[PDB]
This record gives sequence, structure tokens and C-alpha cells, in this order.
Amino acid sequence: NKQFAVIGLGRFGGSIVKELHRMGHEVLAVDINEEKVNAYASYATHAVIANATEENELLSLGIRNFEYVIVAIGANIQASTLTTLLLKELDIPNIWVKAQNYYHHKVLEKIGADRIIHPEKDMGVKIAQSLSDENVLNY
Amino acid sequence: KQFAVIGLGRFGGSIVKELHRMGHEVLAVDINEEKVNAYASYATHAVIANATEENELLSLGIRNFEYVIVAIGANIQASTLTTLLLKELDIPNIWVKAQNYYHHKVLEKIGADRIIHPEKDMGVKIAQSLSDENV
Amino acid sequence: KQFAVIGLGRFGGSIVKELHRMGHEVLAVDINEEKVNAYASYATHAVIANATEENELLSLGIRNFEYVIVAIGANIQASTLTTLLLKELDIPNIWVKAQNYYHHKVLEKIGADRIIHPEKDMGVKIAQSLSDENV
Amino acid sequence: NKQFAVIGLGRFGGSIVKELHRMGHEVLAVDINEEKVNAYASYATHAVIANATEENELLSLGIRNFEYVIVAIGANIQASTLTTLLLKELDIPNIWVKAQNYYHHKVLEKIGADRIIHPEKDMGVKIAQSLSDENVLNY
Amino acid sequence: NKQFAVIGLGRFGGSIVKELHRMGHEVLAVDINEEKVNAYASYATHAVIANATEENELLSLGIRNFEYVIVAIGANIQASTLTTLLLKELDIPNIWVKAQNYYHHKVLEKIGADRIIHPEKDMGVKIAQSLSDENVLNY
Amino acid sequence: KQFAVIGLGRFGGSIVKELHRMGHEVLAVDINEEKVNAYASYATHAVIANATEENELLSLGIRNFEYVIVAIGANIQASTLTTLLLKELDIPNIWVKAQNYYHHKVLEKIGADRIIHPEKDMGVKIAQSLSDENV
Amino acid sequence: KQFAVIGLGRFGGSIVKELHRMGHEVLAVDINEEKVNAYASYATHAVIANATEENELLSLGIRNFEYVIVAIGANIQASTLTTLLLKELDIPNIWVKAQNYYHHKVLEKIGADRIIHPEKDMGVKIAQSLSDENV
Amino acid sequence: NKQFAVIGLGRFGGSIVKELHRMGHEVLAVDINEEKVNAYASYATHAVIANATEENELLSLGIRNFEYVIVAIGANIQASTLTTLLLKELDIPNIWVKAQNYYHHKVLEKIGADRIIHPEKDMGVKIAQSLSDENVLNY
Ligand SMILES: Nc1ncnc2c1ncn2[C@@H]1O[C@H](COP(=O)(O)OP(=O)(O)O)[C@@H](O)[C@H]1O
Ligand SMILES: Nc1ncnc2c1ncn2[C@@H]1O[C@H](COP(=O)(O)OP(=O)(O)O)[C@@H](O)[C@H]1O
Ligand SMILES: Nc1ncnc2c1ncn2[C@@H]1O[C@H](COP(=O)(O)OP(=O)(O)O)[C@@H](O)[C@H]1O
Ligand SMILES: Nc1ncnc2c1ncn2[C@@H]1O[C@H](COP(=O)(O)OP(=O)(O)O)[C@@H](O)[C@H]1O
Ligand SMILES: Nc1ncnc2c1ncn2[C@@H]1O[C@H](COP(=O)(O)OP(=O)(O)O)[C@@H](O)[C@H]1O
Ligand SMILES: Nc1ncnc2c1ncn2[C@@H]1O[C@H](COP(=O)(O)OP(=O)(O)O)[C@@H](O)[C@H]1O
Ligand SMILES: Nc1ncnc2c1ncn2[C@@H]1O[C@H](COP(=O)(O)OP(=O)(O)O)[C@@H](O)[C@H]1O
Ligand SMILES: Nc1ncnc2c1ncn2[C@@H]1O[C@H](COP(=O)(O)OP(=O)(O)O)[C@@H](O)[C@H]1O
Repeated sequence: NKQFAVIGLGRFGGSIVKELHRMGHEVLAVDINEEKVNAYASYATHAVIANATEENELLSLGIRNFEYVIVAIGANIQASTLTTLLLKELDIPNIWVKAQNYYHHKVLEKIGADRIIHPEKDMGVKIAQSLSDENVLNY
Repeated sequence: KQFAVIGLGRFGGSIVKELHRMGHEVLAVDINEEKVNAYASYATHAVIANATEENELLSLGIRNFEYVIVAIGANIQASTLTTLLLKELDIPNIWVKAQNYYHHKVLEKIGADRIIHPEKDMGVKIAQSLSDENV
Repeated sequence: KQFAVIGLGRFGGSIVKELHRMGHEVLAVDINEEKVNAYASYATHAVIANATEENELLSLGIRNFEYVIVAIGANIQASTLTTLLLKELDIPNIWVKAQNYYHHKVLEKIGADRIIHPEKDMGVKIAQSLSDENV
Repeated sequence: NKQFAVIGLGRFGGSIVKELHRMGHEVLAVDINEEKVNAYASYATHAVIANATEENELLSLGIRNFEYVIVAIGANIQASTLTTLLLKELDIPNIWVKAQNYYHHKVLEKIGADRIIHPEKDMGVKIAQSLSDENVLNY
Repeated sequence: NKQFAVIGLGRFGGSIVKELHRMGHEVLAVDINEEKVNAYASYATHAVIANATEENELLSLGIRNFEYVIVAIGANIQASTLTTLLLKELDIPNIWVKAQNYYHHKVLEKIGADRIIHPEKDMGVKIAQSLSDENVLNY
Repeated sequence: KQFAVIGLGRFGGSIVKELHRMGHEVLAVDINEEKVNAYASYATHAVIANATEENELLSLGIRNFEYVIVAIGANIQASTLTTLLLKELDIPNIWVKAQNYYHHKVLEKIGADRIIHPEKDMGVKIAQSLSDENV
Repeated sequence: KQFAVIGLGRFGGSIVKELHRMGHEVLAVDINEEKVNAYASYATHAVIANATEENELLSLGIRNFEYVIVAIGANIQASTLTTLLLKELDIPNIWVKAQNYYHHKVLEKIGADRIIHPEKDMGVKIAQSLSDENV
Repeated sequence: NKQFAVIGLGRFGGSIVKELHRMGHEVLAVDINEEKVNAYASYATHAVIANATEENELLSLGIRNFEYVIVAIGANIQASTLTTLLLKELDIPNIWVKAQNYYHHKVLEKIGADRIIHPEKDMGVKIAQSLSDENVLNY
């Protein structure tokens, strides 16, 4: 109960919502855009329309009660940092954030983010790893 | 054995740097010299080249590699043309980063052996990373 | 015998109108209803459809046509994906308007039987039209 | 001698220059951009860098001495109409102009253009014709 | 009856409508924008909302029946030239047009405009004249 | 007798050229050298100067003119400041081109003896020009 | 005694809120209703009005105030016209926020008793605030 | 010696540099733009051209040795927050920052800024105070 919450349902965020659901996990999916919230209705325990930067909507959401909260806001560094800021204020156990660039990463580190994700770069490392496995582990 | 990465953006450059760290040799290539220089220290050989040019593909020796990764980004046309050419050279394993849905669809019909979607794929990784929290 | 034009822009719509004037039957198709209506009076059948969707391609019956013209413009990805699909249906003659050089290059390797370049092609027409001045 | 002149060396204009050259015809190729003029050096009797809207450069060019002058200016209705305007003033026997749209066509008709070309539409008719030939002429 | 018609009710056009009305003249005021048409309701015999570039609306307007028609379209060279083009087709006795610049002037001359107005420059001459009068006519 | 035009745009330059044609002497001034040169042949003296600078106004000798025309355009602030300064120098006749309604309103309270509105004013001219058709 | 603030931006609204906190009565005014509402709870009376309109200035009763602050921002013309009008009403103290140098220059010649430059002025405050560190 | 440093020489920053100088205080003035640095040459002990967001240039500057450092970067929230971030890393005793808006303020609070300045609002309070003084203190 109330273990995972994902804010920002783009390619990255919506993808963790789907995988979680597939794995049988309950998940809180949120976005400011309603068309996005309706797109993940069949995958989330609860899919709410909310502005993550709004300190009150965060309360109506009950976000203070989640062990992990993922901020997957995309090309909006401000909404992303602001949200992570409020989350850190609600003392959320684990806040993971998708970073847009170096600058964003630098502020997130000090803003409270426990883990920063750089999709492009990070996948680059995992692809390198798969390549190595193909030969090293020989297969 | 052989590894070749075409397109040294955040995705492509990252795989070159990782392969290097993991003690692997890698051919790094990009049409932009500035990109090639940024990864020269990580690749066995870093070469400036337009991957859509067959002649540049041959002077490159790309046909001799076991795995070639197409990491072209925004230039979707170059990406699909490049993988079309690599397919003609019968490269054993051609992996391509997909820009979008239509792109993925052409790539699968074009001969891409593996199609990568950084955002989506990383998303699944994070979900699985999230579960392991109680493993 | 059968003629099918996908993409009713200036180029595509024009060919539909001409075929009609020349007493030929033609299937007109476009993803945009507004475009489909604009040529409804010129085609035997004008249908709204996304040419990249295999199911819409089948409910359309496109596989039964002798000549299919892909006149998608700016959406280069839809254009190449659409011709890739038509090729799977073994359409006898698939003619495609090329947006640019890379586009032409993928199209030729993809199975386009004829590649049209309005600007260039019309340019040759005008030159030949210019000479005839003294013929 | 001095039969054809092409102003505007884009896909359309450069293409008539090439075809003319292939057919053994002498041609005057002009453009305001030097990189364009250098690209058609091996196809034109003479390739000059000039602003077709400049009334003087038109004289230095000797354009008044050509039977046919093609205005192949692209996405610049103003430069296109202006040029055709000056050409009509020099009393050029035949002025052909590539039109961008309906509006452009309407002004060109009254401005002096003897023939208006709409590449996209016009090629559409010729493609229809080729299709008909495939079946009608049976081949 | 049906002597003057003004198309384009901006500062320039609306001003001739007002002056005409003050002088006791009947005037046809037209504009595509309704807020403009409503602003000159108390000054024009008839104030209609119409697109001057639309060949049909020009007929519904009855513009073919006016001795003078003023095209006072502003920063829209295309709508301005297009309108003057249609007007010249309806064989209007006198078509006066406000020109935006040199290019516009050049096309209007050939498009049919009987008189071209350049507010800024033209007023400049009249101001020079007033200055001269102050001293020469001594007053 | 003395005439001075500040701001050589279409409006201001035009009055300088007309005064010249009418055999009158005129001081032409503008902050932009390019504008000053364009009218150098029409003015007795064409000087580059920022009309808002009192010192440049004095080295100019503007205070000795009977009529000074402020034809600054878009820079409404410079326009009103310039006329404020000319008023301090008690110039007998200061005529100013108004950019808009608020501008006209400040100018009248500031000391502008005549406020010109090219668009509106020309509009009245045309209406009167229209009537004379049957005079 | 009487205080009137025209223009409820960050600067103007702030002074209204402070005066309120300090137990002072204040007339808040702005052409934008949304701005007027935002400060309705802080002013004795918050009124929507265009400060450039003499009639709205009279129905407002502005002429009865000892201090009137013009805090119009970007609309420099409204700002100078408004202070020009207040000067006609002989308001004892008219303080105006200056947008820039030319603005300050017109304002001083127009009758502004005090000209405020938030950025500059606050800058001096901080410097003096910095020194006091060792006082 | 090395007491005050001001980064960003706009209206706000340049103004504290001037006042400090007038009061006989030594001050370090810095900006990325050279024309700005040259404008405050006669007011600062030292006026250097540097990118405050560059971690190295901050070292060449010797900023680690100042009791107070003012970040007066204007309409560039990113450069402003980034700089304050590096400054907080160098453990500067007092970092004051000009905030552009609420969002900026919120990040600065957590980023390390010891004092946040909102020129417009803050001056508003001081103006209110001057008004009160006029009457209350009666003068
Ligand atoms: N303040 C916010 N609160 C909640 N969700 C937001 C907020 N701002 C943006 N979002 C959502 O986060 C997502 C942005 O991630 P993004 O990568 O841009 O989507 P995509 O990958 O499809 O382009 C969008 O679905 C957007 O609606
Ligand atoms: N035809 C081509 N041949 C070789 N490299 C190319 C070609 N087209 C694009 N590239 C390279 O592929 C890379 C794509 O990464 P990209 O996503 O566009 O930049 P980024 O990852 O920083 O956002 C670029 O560095 C680009 O120079
Ligand atoms: N996937 C698709 N399936 C069917 N039609 C499409 C598809 N994508 C684009 N089109 C249509 O192809 C036409 C291309 O003509 P276009 O050049 O883009 O407009 P225009 O010729 O006026 O400049 C458009 O009318 C567009 O709606
Ligand atoms: N005033 C001018 N005089 C001469 N040439 C011009 C003028 N204006 C534009 N051109 C040229 O006409 C051509 C425009 O045709 P265009 O279709 O835009 O080129 P492309 O097909 O490659 O996009 C360009 O080569 C341009 O430099
Ligand atoms: N096609 C058109 N048909 C009729 N009126 C038009 C057309 N296009 C523009 N107008 C009108 O002509 C006027 C433009 O003159 P303008 O100078 O731009 O107004 P203003 O002086 O207030 O800026 C506007 O009132 C506009 O609505
Ligand atoms: N402070 C000033 N002192 C002197 N001249 C000025 C000042 N400010 C602007 N000007 C000049 O006044 C002229 C105004 O004419 P303008 O309307 O702005 O250009 P245009 O008439 O071509 O549209 C410009 O040439 C400008 O350089
Ligand atoms: N003519 C006017 N009469 C009364 N109030 C006005 C007038 N013009 C502008 N204002 C008001 O003055 C205020 C100026 O503050 P401003 O700086 O423009 O916004 P902000 O302080 O948020 O940046 C605005 O709220 C505006 O509505
Ligand atoms: N990264 C940076 N490092 C140092 N100085 C900077 C940096 N970014 C901006 N600045 C400077 O800070 C100042 C911005 O303050 P600003 O308010 O915009 O100036 P102004 O008040 O004249 O508009 C400018 O002088 C700018 O050059």
C-alpha cells in the first residue's frame, strides 16, 4: 500500500507506471495534463490530474504517504525542481528525479533528490554492458 | 568482438565511454568533428564521417565489425538510411536508437536487430530498480 | 488499371483531378478529412485514412490496385513507412514523391518503382519546353 | 547566342540550367548567392552573382538581350514579383515565372509574366498523364 | 449616390471616412474586422464587414458601382495588392491605394492604382509647405 | 525664417527635401549618421546629434531657430524629452509628430505648438482631395 | 496624511501592503481589475481606473490626497501622462517610479517630487546594509 | 581587505559597487561582459571579467576569500542559481542573491543564499516606510 508514486507521465514516467503494473505493483500516477492521466488509467491503482508544483494539490494527493516518488517531469526544469523541492519538504523517504541536463542535475543534488536519472546517458551505459555481455559472457 | 558506434550524442557517446572503461576497443564515428574530438580519448579510433555515404563507410571499414550501433538522433532520415546501408554490408548485429514510433516501425522492417528507446527502456529499468528495494 | 493516390496536397490532389478529367477512376486518400473532402468530387472514392496503419490499408483494399502513388509531403517518416507497407502488399507499381536527397536514397532501396521530384522534374520539363520554341 | 537566361538557381532553376546545358544550349545562370552560382559553373555559358531586383545589376547583366528569361526565385514573392516587374520594363520577349501560390500567380499575370509555373501542381498533371499512358497506350 | 467607398478603416482610412461625413458626403466604409466597422457606424452611410480580397464579397458589396474606392489596408501588402487587383478587374473609375513602401508602390502602379498615397512622406511635403507659408506668405 | 528638422525618417526626411526644393535653408539632424548622410545633400547643414542631450543641443545652435520640427518616431521618450528641452530654450515654434493618443496628450501639455498625425492628417487631405473631384 | 498608490505591480502593491501593515489607510488603483482585487484586502479602497483619464481621476477624488505614488511600470507614456495630470491637480507630493534614464529626465522636468529607481536604490541600500556588518 | 565581492554589474549590482566605493570600501566587481567591467573600473578595487558559473574562473578570481559575495545576476535564473551553488560549495560566509521571482527565491533558500533580495518589492516596503515617516515622525 502506497509504495510508489510517479509524477509526470511522459515516455519515461509512463513507462515506469506500465512496468510496475505489469509486475503486479500498485502505483500512483499523476500529471497536470488530463489526456496523459486518461492514457494510464488501465495501469495505475490511481491516476490523478494535479499540478505537482502546487503545495496544496500535493496534499490532496496524499503524496506525503509514499516511500518512493518519481519526478519524471520533462522539458520543464522549473516545474521539475519546484516539485522536488516541495517533495523534500514533505520529507519523502526516496525522491528520484529525471534530470534534463548538467545544470538540472546540480540543483537536484542539493534540492533533495536521492537519485538522479539521465535516460540517454544511463541507457548508453547499459547498452555498453549488453554489448560486453554478448562477447565476454560469450552469447 | 568488434564494436562501432555511429553518432556520438549523449546516448552514443555514453556507450563509447563505457566500453572503454570496461576495457573494450571501440570505433567512434560522427559527421561533426567537435563530437569526434570529445570522444577521441575513449575510442581506439575516432573518425569523422557521414554514415550515409557508402564510400565513407568503406574507407571506414565498418563492414568488418560484429556490432554497429546507430545512435543518430534528430536526423531520422540519416539514421534509417545509415542502417539501410549497414544492412547491405550484412553487419551481424546492427542496433539502432529509435527516435519515435514511426521510426521504430521502419527500423524493424529495415533490418535493425535491436531497437533502443532510451526513455521507455530506462523507465522499465527504474521500475525494476524500484521493486528490488524489497528484494 | 487501378489508380490510388495517397496524400492530397498540391501534387497529389492535382494528379487526382487530372485522372478524373481524363475519365479515369481514382481512389483518393489522406489522414486529413478536410483534404479528403476537397477532392471528393474528383475521385470515385475519397477515403480518410492513415496510410501507415496496416489495418486501415486493408479495409481500404489498397492491395488490389495496380498503381499507388505516395504523395505524402513533409511527413517523410509516414512516406517511407507507407511505401514500405505497400511493398509488403506487393503493389505492382508504387510511385513516390521524394522530399529530398536522403529521402530519394531510402525510397530507391525500399522498393519505390518511380521517385518523383516536382521541382527538379518540372525544371527539366521547362528546359525542354524552352527548346521546342524553335522546333 | 543569348537565348535563355535563368534567375534563381534553386532546385527548379538549377534544374533547367542543367537540362539546357545537357541539350547543348547556351544559358545565362544568375543568383544573388555566390555558393549557388559556383554550383552551376560547369553548366552555364555564364554564371553571374546578381540581385535580380536591382535595376542596375540587371543592366550590367545584359538581360535586356535575352529572348527568354526564367524567374525561378523561390520563397520570396517580393523579390520574384519585383524582378518580373523590372524584366517587363526591359521589354523581354518571354518571361516565365515560378509562382509560389495563388496570390503570387494573380499578381504575376498582371505584372507581365507570359507563363506561370506551379511545380507541384503541374507535375501532378504530368504524373496523371504518365499513369494514363501506362494503361491507355497500354505499356 | 455611390461616389466614395473606403476599404480598410485604420487611422488613415477611418480618417477619410470621418472627414467625408463631416463635409456632408455619403461614404461606404468597409473592413474585415467588426470592431472597426462598429467604430465608424456613426460616420458612414453604410459600414459593412467584408474581406476585400474575396471576389464574391466584393460583389455583395456592390463596389463595382463606385466612382472612387480607397484601399487603405495597412501592414498587409498582400491583401492590399490583391484587393486593388480585383478592383481593377471590376473596372472601377478611380482606385486610390495607401502604399506601405517602395516595393508596394511599384506593384500598385502596374496593378491599376490611379493614385498611390505614402502618408508619412506626403505629409512631410505638406508640412514643408506650411512652414514655407509661415514665412513666404508672411504669417 | 530658420528651419530645423530633428529626426530624418520618412516624415522628417521628406520635409527636409521639400524645403530644399522650395529654396529654403534647413538644419537636418539625427542620432544616426546613416540618416544624416542620406539627407546631407538637401540640408544647408546636416548634423549627427542626440536631441535629448542639452549640450549637443547647444553646440548645435538649435536655440537660434524660429521653427524646429521634432520628427522622432518610435522612440517616444526621446521625442517628448526633446520637445521638453526645446521648450526650455523657448523655441518660437515647435512642431512634433505624434506617435499615438497618449503621445499627443503629453505633447500638448508639454508645449508643442503643433502636433502632426501623418496617417490621420493625410486621411483628411484625401477626403478633401476626393470632394474637389467635382469642384 | 492621505496616501494613494497608482499601479499595483510588485513595487506598487508592496507599498500598499506595507502601509496597511503599518496601520495606514491607502487608496489602491490600477486599470486592471485583477490587480485591484489582489490588493483589495490591503487598501481602505481599491478602485479600477485608467489614471490617464482626467474624469476617472476626479471621480476618484485623487486631488484630495497629500501623497500620490505613480508606480506604473512598462507603460512609460501612461506614467508620464498620469504625473502630468496629477501636477495639474497640484497634488502636494507626487512620487514616481522611473523606468529608465530618459524617463527620469522627463519626470524631473514634469513635476515629480521624488523619482524612485528600485534596482539602483535597493543597490545603495544593500551596500549600506553591507557596511553595517561591522558597525 | 577582501570583504565584499559583487558578481553581476547591472543596475542593482553596479549600484552597490558604486555606493561601496563612495563609502570608502574596497570591492571586487565581476561580470562576464567586458563592457560592464570597463564601466565600473573607476569604482572597484578590482574589476574582473569572469563567468561566475565556471568553477575554475571562480578560483582564478579568489572568491573563496571574501566574507560577503553578492550575486546580482539578472534575468538568468540558471546562471544565478548555478553561481550561488558554486559559492555555497566554496563555503563563503555570506552569500546574498538578487531573486527574479518566487520560484528563484525558493531554490535560492535551499541552495545556500543567506539573504535574498527582491528589488521591486523590497523598495516598495521602504517607500511605504518613507511615506509613514513623512506623517508619523511629522516632517
Ligand atoms: N507541474 C507539473 N505537474 C505534473 N505533471 C507535469 C507538470 N509539468 C509537466 N508535467 C507532465 O510531465 C510530462 C513531461 O515529460 P515529457 O518527457 O515532456 O513527456 P514526453 O516524453 O511525451 O515528451 C508531461 O506528461 C507533462 O504533462
Ligand atoms: N549522417 C550522419 N553520420 C554520422 N553521424 C551523424 C549523422 N547525422 C547525425 N550524426 C550525429 O549523431 C549524433 C546524434 O546525437 P543527438 O541526439 O542529435 O545530439 P544529442 O544526443 O546531444 O541530443 C550527433 O552528434 C550528430 O552529429
Ligand atoms: N500518414 C499519412 N497517411 C495519409 N496521408 C497523409 C499521411 N501523412 C500526411 N498525409 C497527407 O499527405 C499530404 C501531403 O501534402 P503536403 O505537401 O504535406 O501539403 P501541401 O502539398 O499543401 O504543401 C497532406 O495533405 C497530408 O495530410
Ligand atoms: N533577388 C534575387 N536575385 C537573384 N536571385 C535570388 C534573389 N532572391 C533569391 N534568389 C535565389 O533564388 C533561389 C530560390 O529558389 P529556392 O527554391 O528557395 O532554392 P531551393 O529550391 O534550394 O530551396 C535561391 O538560390 C536564391 O539565392
Ligand atoms: N482583406 C481585408 N479586407 C478588408 N479590410 C482589411 C483587410 N485586411 C486588413 N483590413 C483592415 O485594414 C486596416 C489596416 O490599416 P491599419 O493601418 O493596419 O490600421 P491601424 O492604422 O489602426 O494600425 C484594419 O482596420 C484591417 O482590419
Ligand atoms: N534622441 C534622438 N535624437 C535625434 N534623432 C533621433 C533620436 N531618436 C530617434 N531619432 C531619429 O528619428 C528618426 C525617426 O524616424 P523613424 O520613424 O523611427 O524611422 P522611419 O520613419 O524610417 O520609420 C530616426 O531616423 C531616428 O534615428
Ligand atoms: N494608465 C494606467 N492607469 C492605472 N494603472 C495602470 C496604467 N497603466 C498601467 N497600469 C498598472 O501599473 C502596474 C505596473 O506594474 P508592472 O511593472 O507593469 O507589472 P509588474 O510590477 O508585475 O512587472 C500594472 O499592474 C498596470 O496594470
Ligand atoms: N554567468 C555570469 N557570470 C558573471 N556575470 C553574469 C553572468 N550572467 C550574467 N551576468 C551579468 O549580470 C548582469 C545582469 O543583471 P541585469 O539586471 O540583467 O543588468 P541590467 O539591470 O542592466 O539589465 C549583466 O551585467 C550580465 O552581464
